[PDB]
Amino acid sequence: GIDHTSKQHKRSGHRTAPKSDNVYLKLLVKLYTFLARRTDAPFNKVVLKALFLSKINRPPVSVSRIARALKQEGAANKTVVVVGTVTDDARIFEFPKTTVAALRFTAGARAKIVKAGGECITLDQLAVRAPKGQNTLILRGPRNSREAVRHFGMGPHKGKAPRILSTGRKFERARGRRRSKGFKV
Amino acid sequence: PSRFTKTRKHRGHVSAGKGRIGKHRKHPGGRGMAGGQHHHRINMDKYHPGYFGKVGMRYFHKQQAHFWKPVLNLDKLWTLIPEDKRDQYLKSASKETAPVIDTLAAGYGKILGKGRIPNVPVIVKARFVSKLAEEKIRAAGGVVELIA
Amino acid sequence: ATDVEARAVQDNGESAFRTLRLARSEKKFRGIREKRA
Amino acid sequence: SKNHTAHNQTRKAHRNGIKKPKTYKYPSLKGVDPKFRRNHKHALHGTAKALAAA
Amino acid sequence: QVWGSETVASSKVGYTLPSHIISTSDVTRIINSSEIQSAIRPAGQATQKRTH
Amino acid sequence: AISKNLPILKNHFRKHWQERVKVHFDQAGKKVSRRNARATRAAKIAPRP
Amino acid sequence: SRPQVTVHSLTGEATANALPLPAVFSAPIRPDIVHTVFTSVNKNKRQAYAV
RNA sequence: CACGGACCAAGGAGUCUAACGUCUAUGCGAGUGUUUGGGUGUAAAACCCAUACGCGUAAUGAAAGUGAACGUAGGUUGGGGCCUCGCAAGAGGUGCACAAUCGACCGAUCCUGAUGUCUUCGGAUGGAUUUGAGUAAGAGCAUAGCUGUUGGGACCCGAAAG
Repeated sequence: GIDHTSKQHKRSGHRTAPKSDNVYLKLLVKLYTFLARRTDAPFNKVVLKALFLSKINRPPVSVSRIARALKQEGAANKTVVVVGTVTDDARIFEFPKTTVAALRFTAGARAKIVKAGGECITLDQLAVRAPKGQNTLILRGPRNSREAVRHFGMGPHKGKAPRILSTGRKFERARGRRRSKGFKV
Repeated sequence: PSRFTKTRKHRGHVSAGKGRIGKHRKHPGGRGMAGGQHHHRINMDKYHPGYFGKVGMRYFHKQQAHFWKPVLNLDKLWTLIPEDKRDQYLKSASKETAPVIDTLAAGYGKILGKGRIPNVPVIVKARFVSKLAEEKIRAAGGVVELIA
Repeated sequence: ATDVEARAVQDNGESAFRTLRLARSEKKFRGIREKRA
Repeated sequence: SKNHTAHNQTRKAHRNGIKKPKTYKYPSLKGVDPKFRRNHKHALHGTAKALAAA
Repeated sequence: QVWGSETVASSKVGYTLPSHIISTSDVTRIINSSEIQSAIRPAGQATQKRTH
Repeated sequence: AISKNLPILKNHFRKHWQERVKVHFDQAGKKVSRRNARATRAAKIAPRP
Repeated sequence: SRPQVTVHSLTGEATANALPLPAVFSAPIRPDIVHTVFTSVNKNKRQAYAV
């Protein structure tokens, strides 16, 4: 045998295809494996790997996250690319004129964009507009803003939440939470 | 789907998944939250601190109907107007016809002050009001009129 | 019907937070006025 | 040896490696003395004010 | 008038027919376009010869 | 056994709960049996609502 | 707009008036949830059994 | 030179459920869940639906209660991608997610006590090596699956007893 430096036969921990059985998503991977292998542009490798991402790693990109991203210096005429869902927002009031490319728009977001002069295209009419990724701006949504991330790492003095079912002054406030009762963690 | 469970992959292997040295037995450690401060103590001191004690006064016969006050922020305030009408007041922005927004009929017991509203005069009817959520209304030419 | 759609503005000088704050303490010091009387 | 050996413990420590603590730029200021820490708050403020007008 | 359309809305309350993830289904017809084919490096050797 | 980082659960199944469980397979049958005994009642009282 | 389908007689000959294809016939034909929604709606007519 | 096994057939042991943790798929998306019920039916199917309610969108405090923008929702350092320049190396511009750090804002705690004052109410303002399961352009709800948890006969068989 050999003196094995590192572990043998280890899968690289990245998925190479979606877990889903969506046929209308499997055709988008048949489009972007062609692009990312036969185009030297690095935009297509990004959208290829982003189509495999699970729903937890693919958070919704609200329509204010988009409208903020065009307030960058010299980025109004870009086309925004979101490889998740694009949801509406009733907290913004003026929205610019841009074309957004996305998997799934909601009903409120698709109505808001086309009202404001923009348009909504899917990720296959983007490839005829930008095969190399001309003037795109890949936005992403917040990942650590879930419910399940407030509980990761719960130990003493960490600042994380407890996994709890019902709150109130009777549930998990007494000992270890104040110096009156015992100690304070 | 029992054909997908791991009992089906465990036929043949003695001690089906549960080890041979320490077997699978009926309740080692007690039943339930037994031993919370005797032997499972350093679980409850790390993962659920705040257990094992008594804090606060008591409320005999608490009714949750008194403590009904669902909040609303200012950034969601124009949603209470219907969408085919809410833009009409945004375009015209006329002070002699400020649109009445009733928060209580929509089901809210307080209007709070998170967010910025457009500078359109509206009048808002609400049971309870925070100091910023009136300050940002009256700066917009608005009126808070209390209700009930 | 509640208050009808889109009436006019009569902004008076007093505020609604000051009213709710004063009416609360007027409830809270109901009886100590009679002890002071 | 039914009482506290340390045999096999060095094997187990070196399987997942003995990790260095990931030194970052801008380390924390939770232990530094509060007199310096209060004035460093106002020092960075007027610096950004002067670079606002630049 | 049951499932709605783009002009007639549905007789089911709050319902619009689901929308596509991808606009067309012949992916090779969008491969063989003007914009894709004029923006790719050239092909070669479906199976390549065994050197050495 | 208190085991891992999990919620503290209240499950009130320490009594003889298997004697008293009322599964509603009747949900389909009682809807027919109330739509029957309404139209029986509606024809019994003639015109009245 | 939509493709025009042909209305057939009761005897077989194609009657002249044509019908526009509706909007449901261009809905996404996704056989991965038709599989999932079938195998939990095919369970909705079961009867209980026990010993 | 430990225990079980004379041989053969058939039977024979991690199941189901209530409530949940992580992960994954799907639907919709600041919403979501039709099915307690009503309508309908080719009849325990399917199909349609009004009010409420559940969870979520707001936290904090024992409680009375208060209740989230100084700033193109901030400053810095990293940051994929995109853009500009050059044949190109490289240089500059913008920098989503995320990771460090310094602030701001809401609540509690401690302090400061301005107009006015029912003559002690009111709590503006400015603070602090304090504090929170918080804010800072929402991310959830529902259904399904493996694995894990707790109560249940609970992987099957077994006490001396009560």
